[PDB]
Amino acid sequence: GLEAVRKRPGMYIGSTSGEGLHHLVWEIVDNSIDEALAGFAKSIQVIIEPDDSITVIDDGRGIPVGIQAKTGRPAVETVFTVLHGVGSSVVNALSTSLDVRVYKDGKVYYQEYRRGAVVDDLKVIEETDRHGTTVHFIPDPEIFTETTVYDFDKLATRVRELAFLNRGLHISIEDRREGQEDKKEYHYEGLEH
Ligand SMILES: CCc1[nH]c2nc(Sc3cncnc3)nc(N3C[C@@H]4[C@@H](N)[C@@H]4C3)c2c1Cl
Repeated sequence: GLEAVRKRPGMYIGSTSGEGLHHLVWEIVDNSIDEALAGFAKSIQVIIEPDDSITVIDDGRGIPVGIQAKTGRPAVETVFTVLHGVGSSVVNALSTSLDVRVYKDGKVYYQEYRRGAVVDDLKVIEETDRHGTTVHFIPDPEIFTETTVYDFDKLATRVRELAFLNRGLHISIEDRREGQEDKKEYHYEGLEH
């Protein structure tokens, strides 16, 4: 299964260089984009955390959390643990750690993985008034041996292009790294313009 992705990352992400490192972001962001396209997500945040980890926050419906009969597992777990808008499990496999929070029906559902492997069963950790999905991942330096350092300008350029191609979407990019903190927010107007 996912062990194949860890051993042949080149076949899954094209490159283990800086290009592959950035590709991980789009593999998550694309799913938030799909949920905006579905009509439910209005805003997406992409955050470069102070340790070069990545958080992606949307206000869509939230990844389905129900047990599926075919697997016996919550749908969200399968998303991240089974090889398949299908790259979520690839990002998981190539990260030292990934955590997902699903905000749905007044509850926050949480699960974490370590180099692709489940830590514990999906758990309600909190109550909430919001809806959406937050994915945070730390790219694996065993995989990304050239660089694990993100390029804010490169991410921002694409985020801007995505805002344009998905006219109406609010999407931001934030850098929380030491001595270079920055945030750019993009929104191209629809018929209200
Ligand atoms: C934060 C990134 C994100 N946001 C999402 N919102 C949603 S909301 C949703 C709710 N109900 C049905 N489909 C999507 N789903 C997701 N997935 C479900 C399945 C897509 N092929 C993978 C990832 C994601 C993902 Cl991954």
